[PDB]
Amino acid sequence: LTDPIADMLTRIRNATRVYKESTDVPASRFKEEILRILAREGFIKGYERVDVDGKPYLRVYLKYGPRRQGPDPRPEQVIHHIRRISKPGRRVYVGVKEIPRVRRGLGIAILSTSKGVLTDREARKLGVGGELICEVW
Amino acid sequence: PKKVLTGVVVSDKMQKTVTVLVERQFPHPLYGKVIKRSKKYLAHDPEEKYKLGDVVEIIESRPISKRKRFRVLRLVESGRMDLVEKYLIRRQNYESLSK
Amino acid sequence: MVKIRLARFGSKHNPHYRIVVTDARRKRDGKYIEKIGYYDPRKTTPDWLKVDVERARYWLSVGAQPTDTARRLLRQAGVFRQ
Amino acid sequence: PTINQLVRKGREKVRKKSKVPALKGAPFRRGVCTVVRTVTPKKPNSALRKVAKVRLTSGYEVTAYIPGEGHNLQEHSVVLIRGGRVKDLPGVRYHIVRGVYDAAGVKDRKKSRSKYGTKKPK
Amino acid sequence: RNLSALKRHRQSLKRRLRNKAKKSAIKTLSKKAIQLAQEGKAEEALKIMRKAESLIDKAAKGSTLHKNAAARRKSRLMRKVRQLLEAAGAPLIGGG
Amino acid sequence: GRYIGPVCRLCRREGVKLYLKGERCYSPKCAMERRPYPPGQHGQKRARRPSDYAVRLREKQKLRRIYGISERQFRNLFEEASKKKGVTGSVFLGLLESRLDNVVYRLGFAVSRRQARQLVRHGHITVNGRRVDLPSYRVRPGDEIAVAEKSRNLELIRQNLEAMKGRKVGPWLSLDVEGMKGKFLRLPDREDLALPVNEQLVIEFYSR
RNA sequence: GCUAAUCCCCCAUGUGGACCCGCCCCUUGGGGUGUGUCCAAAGGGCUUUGCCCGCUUCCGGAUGGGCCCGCGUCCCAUCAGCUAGUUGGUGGGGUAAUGGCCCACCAAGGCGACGACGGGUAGCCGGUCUGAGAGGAUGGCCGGCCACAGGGGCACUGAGACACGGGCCCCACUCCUACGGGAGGCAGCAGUUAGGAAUCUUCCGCAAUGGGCGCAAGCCUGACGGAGCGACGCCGCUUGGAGGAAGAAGCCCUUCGGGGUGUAAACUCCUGAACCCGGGACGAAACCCCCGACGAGGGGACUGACGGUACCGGGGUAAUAGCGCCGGCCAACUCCGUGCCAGCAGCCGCGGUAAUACGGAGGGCGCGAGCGUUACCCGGAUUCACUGGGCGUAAAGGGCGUGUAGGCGGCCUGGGGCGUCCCAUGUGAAAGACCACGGCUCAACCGUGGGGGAGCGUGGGAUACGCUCAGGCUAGACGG
RNA sequence: CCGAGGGUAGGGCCCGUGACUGGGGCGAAGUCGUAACAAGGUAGCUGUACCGGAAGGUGCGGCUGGAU
Ligand code: SF4
Ligand SMILES: [Mg+2]
Ligand SMILES: [Mg+2]
Ligand SMILES: [Mg+2]
Ligand SMILES: [Mg+2]
Ligand SMILES: [Mg+2]
Ligand SMILES: [Mg+2]
Ligand SMILES: [Mg+2]
Ligand SMILES: [Mg+2]
Ligand SMILES: [Mg+2]
Ligand SMILES: [Mg+2]
Ligand SMILES: [Mg+2]
Ligand SMILES: [Mg+2]
Ligand SMILES: [Mg+2]
Ligand SMILES: [Mg+2]
Ligand SMILES: [Mg+2]
Ligand SMILES: [Mg+2]
Ligand SMILES: [Mg+2]
Ligand SMILES: [Mg+2]
Ligand SMILES: [Mg+2]
Ligand SMILES: [Mg+2]
Ligand SMILES: [Mg+2]
Ligand SMILES: [Mg+2]
Ligand SMILES: [Mg+2]
Ligand SMILES: [Mg+2]
Ligand SMILES: [Mg+2]
Ligand SMILES: [Mg+2]
Ligand SMILES: [Mg+2]
Ligand SMILES: [Mg+2]
Ligand SMILES: [Mg+2]
Ligand SMILES: [Mg+2]
Ligand SMILES: [Mg+2]
Ligand SMILES: [Mg+2]
Ligand SMILES: [Mg+2]
Ligand SMILES: [Mg+2]
Ligand SMILES: [Mg+2]
Ligand SMILES: [Mg+2]
Ligand SMILES: [Mg+2]
Ligand SMILES: [Mg+2]
Ligand SMILES: [Mg+2]
Ligand SMILES: [Mg+2]
Ligand SMILES: [Mg+2]
Ligand SMILES: [Mg+2]
Ligand SMILES: [Mg+2]
Ligand SMILES: [Mg+2]
Ligand SMILES: [Mg+2]
Ligand SMILES: [Mg+2]
Ligand SMILES: [Mg+2]
Ligand SMILES: [Mg+2]
Ligand SMILES: [Mg+2]
Ligand SMILES: [Mg+2]
Ligand SMILES: [Mg+2]
Ligand SMILES: [Mg+2]
Ligand SMILES: [Mg+2]
Ligand SMILES: [Mg+2]
Ligand SMILES: [Mg+2]
Ligand SMILES: [Mg+2]
Ligand SMILES: [Mg+2]
Ligand SMILES: [Mg+2]
Ligand SMILES: [Mg+2]
Ligand SMILES: [Mg+2]
Ligand SMILES: [Mg+2]
Ligand SMILES: [Mg+2]
Ligand SMILES: [Mg+2]
Ligand SMILES: [Mg+2]
Ligand SMILES: [Mg+2]
Ligand SMILES: [Mg+2]
Ligand SMILES: [Mg+2]
Ligand SMILES: [Mg+2]
Ligand SMILES: [Mg+2]
Ligand SMILES: [Mg+2]
Ligand SMILES: [Mg+2]
Ligand SMILES: [Mg+2]
Ligand SMILES: [Mg+2]
Ligand SMILES: [Mg+2]
Ligand SMILES: [Mg+2]
Ligand SMILES: [Mg+2]
Ligand SMILES: [Mg+2]
Ligand SMILES: [Mg+2]
Ligand SMILES: [Mg+2]
Ligand SMILES: [Mg+2]
Ligand SMILES: [Mg+2]
Ligand SMILES: [Mg+2]
Ligand SMILES: [Mg+2]
Ligand SMILES: [Mg+2]
Ligand SMILES: [Mg+2]
Ligand SMILES: [Mg+2]
Ligand SMILES: [Mg+2]
Ligand SMILES: [Mg+2]
Ligand SMILES: [Mg+2]
Ligand SMILES: [Mg+2]
Ligand SMILES: [Mg+2]
Ligand SMILES: [Mg+2]
Ligand SMILES: [Mg+2]
Ligand SMILES: [Mg+2]
Repeated sequence: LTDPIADMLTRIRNATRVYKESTDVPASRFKEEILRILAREGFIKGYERVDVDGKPYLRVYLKYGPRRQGPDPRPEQVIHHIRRISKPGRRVYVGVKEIPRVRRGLGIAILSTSKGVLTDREARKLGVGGELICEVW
Repeated sequence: PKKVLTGVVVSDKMQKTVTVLVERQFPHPLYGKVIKRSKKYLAHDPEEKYKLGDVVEIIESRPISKRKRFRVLRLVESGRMDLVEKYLIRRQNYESLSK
Repeated sequence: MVKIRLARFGSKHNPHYRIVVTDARRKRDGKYIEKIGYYDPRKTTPDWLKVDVERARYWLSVGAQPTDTARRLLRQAGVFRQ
Repeated sequence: PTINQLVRKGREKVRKKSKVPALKGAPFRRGVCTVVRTVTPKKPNSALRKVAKVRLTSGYEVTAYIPGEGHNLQEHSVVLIRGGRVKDLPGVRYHIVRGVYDAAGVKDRKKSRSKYGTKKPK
Repeated sequence: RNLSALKRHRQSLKRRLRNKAKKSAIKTLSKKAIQLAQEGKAEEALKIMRKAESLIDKAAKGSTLHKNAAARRKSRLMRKVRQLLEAAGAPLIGGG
Repeated sequence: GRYIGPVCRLCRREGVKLYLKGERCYSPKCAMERRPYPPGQHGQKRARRPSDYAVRLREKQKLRRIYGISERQFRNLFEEASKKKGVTGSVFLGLLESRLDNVVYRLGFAVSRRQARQLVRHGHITVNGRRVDLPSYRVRPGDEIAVAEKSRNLELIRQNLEAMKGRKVGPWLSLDVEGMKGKFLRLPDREDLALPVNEQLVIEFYSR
């Protein structure tokens, strides 16, 4: 497996699209810190470190909207959109002045900085940049 | 300051001179990705103390000969023949790129 | 010598000099060492003269040589007052 | 392509192919006429289009259109040419400028006169 | 068809003479002393070597030698003579 | 220079009265009053649906035709507005307004801007004292726009000065008859003018 | 053959400076010291036992340079191998100085898919143009650097040149002549000719700014300041304004009733470009002269090419409009003529007897001392796609493996801090652009202030992620 | 000694041109047939090979992107 991060986000995107309550992703002290942001900002209900066949995972509790009126009652997503920015194929790094404004404020950019994993908003606050991990809304 | 660079010695076959290979990374000015580029410097070694495989630092210096404008600053590591392999094997592949 | 003099900017029938320190061997309107003030000979504004005085005294100490018609605009700003 | 591939091979800026080579980068070029005759257009048109073969200051010899109704061009007629093909006469890629050198303006143009080198009337 | 550039060429020819003549001598002497110093013959080497050094610095007064040339010619002159007398010694005058 | 020809055909093509003459503009001898249909052979033919392009051309031309201004000069202002802070549409109208010849006609010294030019051009107008004969002078707030002294005694300006005694002048302007002098107070809010122009459609013309 | 000097030389003098050897600090040849040796000079002038300008050796400043190094700098791989002064060494030559820059000897090295070598094209930058940006294209004018001076080579003089209007030599070409012999180098300003689609006056002045020489007066300055030509560009301005018929003539259309041109014209009145007359600049206050001290400081005067021009005043004439287009894209429609002809055309397409598409006409649309065409650049073109595309059938998966370089890589802990991120600081010239203001009656143009930046150097910090080193693990992989 | 260049000799790359010749594009108002598109009247296409005025044919093997 070549990108653990991209893998996680996709495990999520894929599940959210058939409306699973949760999904398991292989555990990591870096992936968690990202989940810590996904939950805090209310994209997920949250996560808990579980175990499958002796091996550490992160069970991720997914969140959606109301049932709907019309022929397609499938609720709206909370995570409509999540995608790698930086990648192993091309590391993407921004300085503070060039951190993007996701979706006109309504979305976030998680980034990894030397002050930990932050959002665009938070990064601007401590005034640091870093590897732009991804974008969510 | 006098520019200082670090690299592997790939040749000791000159008298009082070593070929030191210095490597560097930088993002592609358009495609972003971090890319490596390398370069050989003829470094002055009056003492013939530097061996093949040494990792060393070299400091820009007043010109010693045509092409030699660096003296060897100091030893850093010894016995990196694995680096020397990477270079030597690459040159050996060149016999296979011709016609 | 290095010189203090008058580089003409502005335009036709509309002079506007920059009193400036430059090498004598430069062309008039060429790269100068340092700007130190300006001078509107047509006097068309309230300060048709400005001169950093603190600076012009330095260059003189260090050997700069002003032109005649620059020596004056240094008198008029009293760079010379003893 | 992958990003690495692009680092490796780059993208290719595609060059343009001039459509008026005989001009050798000039706005116009002077010439002399060799053959001055009529040509028949391709389907679906039918006519007798007026054409001059012109030998250039730029080394080249080309067929150029003679616009207007009627002309005074014959062998040895000196002529200035401009660019622009005539879609229906393949190989013709240039126009003779009326009103220049031995190419007379059109007798009795009233409309669009500048394009035909016809002076203003009384 | 005229100029005082002519004048300036007229002069260069004359300065050229005085220069070349001066430089000739320096080499004649330096080599003379170096020759002596080889077969040294120490007093004489040193004697001529002084006559050189004098003439060198004399040349450095004007356009003939830039000061650093004079320095350099002197430096190499002396080094040669001394190290030559090392193959037999010993310094009979000055110097030094 | 500027348009300088039959000026009633302008209104008829525009489908609206533009007050390009002055007096006869208010009479029933006005062209729009008699033939409120486009000049020339086909004016009475049933108009067919104008295209979008068509529409924005007219709104632009109409605004332009009002000021008697050349298309370049019009452009250069607009572009100026596009670089200048704020809502371009407002600022554009504002800058169109600050033209000497317009200011003069707004302060009533003339019956038509077309007459307000020849006044400025013939130096009968001045600003802050000094004479100005430039129909394009960009008037700023605070300026005193007066009739020339040597022109105060003139038949036509008299007749025209007599006509303003109590007709009220826009909120951005003050006027002192007898003193023959007016004053430029501020740039017009859009409401301060009510020209038959959706100025937005003008922006839309220049973004193609 | 003779004669002068700030020309040349000789000795003396030594603050100093140079050089060899030793020593101390440093640390590439930096600073000091001891012995030895070696090197200075030119006087002119006035108000004349005192000034001024020169002359000499040294130190430091300033300014301008040389050399060196990191990174950046186009097309072709149908150019894949290149290299003998080649790569390094030792000694020496040379220079201001390092260096194969040059030589002698020794060693066998140096370079190249990260694209050497070769071919092609190009002076590079500040900038410019376009573009939402990213990018693309470009390097004219202005500023910075480089290179060159008919084509080559060379050195001399000199602080500095291997010297555009200096020298030597060879070549090509032209000219002069008295036919023996000589001359020249506009890629300085104008100007001629050739070439070309095409690009200026053999003008004026040193008044201003600047430069050279001079104690200074001052002399020279095709730098420059201005004037001339050209709609080449941008900016400004004019050919008028108001009033004026249910609306002439003419011309165009028509259902023959009328509709259009058109308030357009006439005509009436108001203004007043041009043109006349008078006056008339800013740019110029220094240098010098005065007293003071030849300084600080205060007064004297000279001087303007542009130019009797701008501009101010007074008088005063209604006074140039053209060009493209009107099938769709695209804003603008009818009549005649023509009849797959003559012709139009950017693409699609028009024309074969009722053509809004040809030609004329009336009318209309668009711009206006301009309009249009041709050429070229970016745009639309996410149609080379980083931003921002694609590959079952549209163009596009290698015939399949194996595998070199490379690119990329699981979980946990530490060390380092290369990428990365932050702070400080230097640099990031001037002009241009951007925001403010201000001067030419506006503008264009121009001036004063402001705002920054990427990117590189330096110092300090952070350590999530990528890297690197080190120690663990078993979910990948491999083995039993 | 080196040295502009000149001379002798042999090489490499590129441009122009050349009796004649090979196909190609186009035009179109012709001659000859009718190979493909329908089961296109022998399913088609295919690499290769031999052959025929010409499209083409046949052999071998492959593909369906073949009608019934
Ligand atoms: S009369 Fe006044 S308003 Fe009516 S048309 Fe003529 S100008 Fe326009
Ligand atoms: Mg991206
Ligand atoms: Mg060496
Ligand atoms: Mg046809
Ligand atoms: Mg010819
Ligand atoms: Mg036409
Ligand atoms: Mg002289
Ligand atoms: Mg001799
Ligand atoms: Mg000297
Ligand atoms: Mg010399
Ligand atoms: Mg104009
Ligand atoms: Mg609309
Ligand atoms: Mg705006
Ligand atoms: Mg109105
Ligand atoms: Mg109104
Ligand atoms: Mg636009
Ligand atoms: Mg004598
Ligand atoms: Mg002496
Ligand atoms: Mg050798
Ligand atoms: Mg050496
Ligand atoms: Mg030298
Ligand atoms: Mg060499
Ligand atoms: Mg490399
Ligand atoms: Mg390549
Ligand atoms: Mg070439
Ligand atoms: Mg070139
Ligand atoms: Mg774009
Ligand atoms: Mg270029
Ligand atoms: Mg150019
Ligand atoms: Mg330049
Ligand atoms: Mg040359
Ligand atoms: Mg030469
Ligand atoms: Mg020449
Ligand atoms: Mg020559
Ligand atoms: Mg010279
Ligand atoms: Mg020369
Ligand atoms: Mg040179
Ligand atoms: Mg020169
Ligand atoms: Mg010359
Ligand atoms: Mg004779
Ligand atoms: Mg002779
Ligand atoms: Mg001559
Ligand atoms: Mg010609
Ligand atoms: Mg000329
Ligand atoms: Mg000129
Ligand atoms: Mg002068
Ligand atoms: Mg002067
Ligand atoms: Mg002097
Ligand atoms: Mg002159
Ligand atoms: Mg009627
Ligand atoms: Mg009527
Ligand atoms: Mg009529
Ligand atoms: Mg009628
Ligand atoms: Mg009228
Ligand atoms: Mg004056
Ligand atoms: Mg048009
Ligand atoms: Mg259009
Ligand atoms: Mg239309
Ligand atoms: Mg006919
Ligand atoms: Mg007809
Ligand atoms: Mg048309
Ligand atoms: Mg027509
Ligand atoms: Mg568009
Ligand atoms: Mg693009
Ligand atoms: Mg294009
Ligand atoms: Mg992409
Ligand atoms: Mg596509
Ligand atoms: Mg296909
Ligand atoms: Mg396959
Ligand atoms: Mg194969
Ligand atoms: Mg590998
Ligand atoms: Mg790796
Ligand atoms: Mg990892
Ligand atoms: Mg680590
Ligand atoms: Mg770091
Ligand atoms: Mg910075
Ligand atoms: Mg700047
Ligand atoms: Mg102003
Ligand atoms: Mg500025
Ligand atoms: Mg900016
Ligand atoms: Mg760490
Ligand atoms: Mg490990
Ligand atoms: Mg396993
Ligand atoms: Mg030779
Ligand atoms: Mg030769
Ligand atoms: Mg010869
Ligand atoms: Mg042929
Ligand atoms: Mg043939
Ligand atoms: Mg068949
Ligand atoms: Mg068939
Ligand atoms: Mg068949
Ligand atoms: Mg077959
Ligand atoms: Mg047959
Ligand atoms: Mg057969
Ligand atoms: Mg098969």
